Amino acid sequence: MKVLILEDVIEHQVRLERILDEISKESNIPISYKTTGKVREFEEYIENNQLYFLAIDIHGIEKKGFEVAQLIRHYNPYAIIVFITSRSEFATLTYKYQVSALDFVDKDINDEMFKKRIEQNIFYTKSML
Amino acid sequence: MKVLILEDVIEHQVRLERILDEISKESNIPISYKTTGKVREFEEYIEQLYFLAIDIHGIEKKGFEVAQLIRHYNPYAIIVFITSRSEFATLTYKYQVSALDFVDKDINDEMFKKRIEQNIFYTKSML
Repeated sequence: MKVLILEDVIEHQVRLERILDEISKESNIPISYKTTGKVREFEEYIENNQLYFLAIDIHGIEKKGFEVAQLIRHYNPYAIIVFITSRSEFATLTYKYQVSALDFVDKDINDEMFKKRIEQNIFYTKSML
Repeated sequence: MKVLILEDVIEHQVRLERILDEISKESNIPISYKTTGKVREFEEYIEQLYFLAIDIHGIEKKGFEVAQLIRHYNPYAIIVFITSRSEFATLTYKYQVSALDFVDKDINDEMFKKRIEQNIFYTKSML
């Protein structure tokens, strides 16, 4: 498959990339990802699908991932959005921005369930193909 | 655009109902719909829209596993939850269901009516 990631924090964007390599190899299914913390570069991958891992509080701007999530939802209606953030209280807010948020996963949690809740977000996708 | 409603409660399945007609008229939009209180015949309608309740008939978390069914047969679809269960809002993510909204039903008819327009106008924009 192929994954698009929006994380401007390296520590937080390298934690994920390790999880994805574990899962792909543990599950024996390929995975390719692109990663950035540059919004306009991210949109270059939509300007000219399918699984999207988005952070929210980006570059001093909280609720930025929400904004880009709308943008993605515009270009691809049936795209998959997964929210990853340290901002707990945004679990409610995903509805406001009218995004079909498959998942909203907190990052301030133990490494073990962390890797698990991602497999779900991928078992979902393979099934959807 | 057709609408599918899943509410077991009469005084609540008509609150939303009349709103649909208003909007349908107020914004001049054709809105067709069929509503039921039982899950079993809801499946017939499948196997645009969904307004599933959750704590359906004495058993909570039911509307969740129904939307999960809709999602399998209809991945394309738009799903809206409407409950008094204001603590299930964080749950929707768990049931692998990409819902559009989650409406705490126990709100005033002013704000309540508003909230439904978003979903309808969303669909309107999505077609």
